[PDB]
Amino acid sequence: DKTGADLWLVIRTMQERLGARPVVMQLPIGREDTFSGIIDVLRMKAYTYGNDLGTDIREIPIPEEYLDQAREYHEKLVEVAADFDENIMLKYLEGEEPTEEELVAAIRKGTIDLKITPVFLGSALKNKGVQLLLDAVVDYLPSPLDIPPIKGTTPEGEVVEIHPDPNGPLAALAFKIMADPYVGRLTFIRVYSGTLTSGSYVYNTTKGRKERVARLLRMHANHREEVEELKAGDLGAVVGLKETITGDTLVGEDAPRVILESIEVPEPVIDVAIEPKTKADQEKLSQALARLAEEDPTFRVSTHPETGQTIISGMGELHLEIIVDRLKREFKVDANVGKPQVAYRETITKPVDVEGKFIRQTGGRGQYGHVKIKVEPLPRGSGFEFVNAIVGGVIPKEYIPAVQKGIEEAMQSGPLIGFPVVDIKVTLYDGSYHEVDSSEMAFKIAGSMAIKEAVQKGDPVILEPIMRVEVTTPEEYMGDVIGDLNARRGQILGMEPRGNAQVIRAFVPLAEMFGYATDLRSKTQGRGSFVMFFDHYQEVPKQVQEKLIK
Amino acid sequence: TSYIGGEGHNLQEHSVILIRGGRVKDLPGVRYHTVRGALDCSGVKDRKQARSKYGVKRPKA
Amino acid sequence: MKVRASVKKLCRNCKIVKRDGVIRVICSAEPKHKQRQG
Amino acid sequence: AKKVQAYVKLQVAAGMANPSPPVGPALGQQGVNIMEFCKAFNAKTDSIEKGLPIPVVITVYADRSFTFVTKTPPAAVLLKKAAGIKSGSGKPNKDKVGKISRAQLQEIAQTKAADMTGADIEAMTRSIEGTARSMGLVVED
RNA sequence: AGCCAGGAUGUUGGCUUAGAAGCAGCCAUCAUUUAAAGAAAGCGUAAUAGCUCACUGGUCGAGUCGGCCUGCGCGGAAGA
Repeated sequence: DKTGADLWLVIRTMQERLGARPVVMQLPIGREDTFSGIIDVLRMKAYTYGNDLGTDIREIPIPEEYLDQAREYHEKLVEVAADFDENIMLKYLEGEEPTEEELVAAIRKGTIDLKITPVFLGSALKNKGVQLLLDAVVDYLPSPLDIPPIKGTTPEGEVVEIHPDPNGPLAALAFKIMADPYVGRLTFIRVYSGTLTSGSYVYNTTKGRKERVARLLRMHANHREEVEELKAGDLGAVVGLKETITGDTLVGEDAPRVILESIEVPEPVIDVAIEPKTKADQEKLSQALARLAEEDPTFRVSTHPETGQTIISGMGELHLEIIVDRLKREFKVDANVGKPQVAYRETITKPVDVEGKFIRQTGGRGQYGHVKIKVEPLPRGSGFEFVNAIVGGVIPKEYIPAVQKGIEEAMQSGPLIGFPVVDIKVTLYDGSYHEVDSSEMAFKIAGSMAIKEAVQKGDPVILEPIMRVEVTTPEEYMGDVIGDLNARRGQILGMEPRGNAQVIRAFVPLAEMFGYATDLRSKTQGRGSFVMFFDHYQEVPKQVQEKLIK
Repeated sequence: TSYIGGEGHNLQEHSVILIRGGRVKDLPGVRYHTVRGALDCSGVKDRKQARSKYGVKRPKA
Repeated sequence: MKVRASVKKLCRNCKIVKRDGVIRVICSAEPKHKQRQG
Repeated sequence: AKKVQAYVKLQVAAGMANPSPPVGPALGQQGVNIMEFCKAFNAKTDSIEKGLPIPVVITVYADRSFTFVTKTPPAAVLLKKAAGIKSGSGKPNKDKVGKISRAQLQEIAQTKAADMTGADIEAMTRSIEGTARSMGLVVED
């Protein structure tokens, strides 16, 4: 009924976009503002609507004109239904009309196979096409029986169908917990086998727990119908149970302690930096997820393994956003929300060679250690390599371990900002010692000095993290998709087509890669998706060198 | 403050633990132990003897 | 448009007119190429 | 010889016969199949050979599959397995890089019974001599 | 100058090419058939691109193009 409301236009898309085999099941009388009645081809009957309050309806025959338009669509329908019932096929060509009962059987036996999609219509606000869509329900919508059995696994290990027989083992899945003020914890469940019973005992294999279901309950659109049992294929809520969180498999209290499938894998796409202000809030936050992570396992919490700050795994802007209201409100926590940091690395360009001296001779524990090394940069992604390059043994055998633990060590705080100075090869080619003064330790320092300076001297370079990304996009949007990525300090790598879509691979800096979801979904109106992996570290464009001196 | 007993623990900033009474006469001002295998605390990888302390499940034999 | 002491044909589709008494650039293909006060 | 309506060219060889990595999804995403491609494809590809880069027609209207009458390979596809380098350029004019000849790719240019301008097979002879010199080679012609 | 036309062949061009098939990038700037068509002019696709160009035919039918020397003018030009 709303302007631009063109039925066809949809179908001109439902096969143009996704591309299925929909079937015109109705033709509206009065396109848009002139929304009166409607017509069902299959049953060639016409109904009408005199109002929008949903009262003055009626099945009034076709209004003069129109009529003709029908037929053909009621023929194609039957012609369509033909690809299912040979009976509704011959009778077609012979000149007989399929029975209103065998005709339905075709459509129905056809949808259920995911081959066709019966299209109907009507202003839901004006109460139109609803009572007819409802018939559309039963008439073509599958029954808990017409559907393919759930697989589960025995305690031993082997797949197996779960039969919808309300007399086999009891097998039910859970899917939604809710706190009721009147009856408390509610656990809506979909039964598959056996039959749950009011005032019994169940068993959740998932968390090996004996739950005691006390009361069964069915939600009626306006009251609490308290029933006595849910037989396989039926849905409702149980009252009792405490350890039963989402996706839980409940069997009889003796049945094969089996576990259904359920395995869904919707990981994240967008994260944020959450620093809980003074250590005070850092707690309110712990509890925050300690209950929020059960009330929605559609996220992930992680403490950045390199810098305190914790990440908040989401599945789209809004997602994390509205958590930020509850986690900050219904938890009164008030922290910070900026963006993650980047795991940088230090290293050098030119190879150097400096002295590592220590000696402290005043009178006793002399402390005498000294060494010379050969520092040389290695390919971005080389690692750590030292060199026991001591001839006869100017540097005793027993002290090398320690002169390494010293070099290895020092490499912790970079010469520039203080990050893991990596990607280099070290060569100990000299250094002397003292008979009495030297110490395992005295050397660990001297060597931790030779290094603490070769990097300062060999011109340091602030390396950074590069990612591997693959945006799946219809080459429709592609054009800009690649652009945007270029203007992101990134350099493209290719696009080997996929399905109707096309994939793009390339590298990027984690800094200039934040909140990419809501940027990709921008250049693609939604038809865009990406992945991401690590690869290597690489120099910052110098302009970003003095930038980081923070 | 609290000891984290055992060899190797996966604990960090923000980790909620449970802790019991038990000083560590060696470190000063450590009058408590972290209860391995409690809330966020982990049982110790690979342990075999004395598992119940150190929070480690009887390995599926 | 840009208004400025040195107006020039930018692309090959700029034309330079004068109207009233004022040198302007028109350009069929480039709104940005519009110019005044030449 | 008519007008627009159905043709792509984006392969890796007659070797790989319908892959999804360096191509794949849009190997057929409008009226062509990610699957059809050892059918009308290998209607002769493995009868004769799988080991030279070659695309082919699509000829699309509204008749289930396609009528892409298939055919020839490029002319630096035979600068790897018939003349020279398996990649090529390097530093292309920083010197002579590589080097071919006249014999080198006569009967190698000479086969195509489907493509080339002119019965003069001295003219469409040196017609391919610079697909090898789009890389910067030497002329032992 | 309009207008009616053509705008190609190796070559989807080899290529540190994830995908390039002229395009920030690759190098050179050579090379086939024609009336003539640039391994390159463009706003610019997920790529095949669709659509105009530099360059060529027809039409029309006598003028047309823009450097130099000089005169007078024009914009550049807002204050209590």
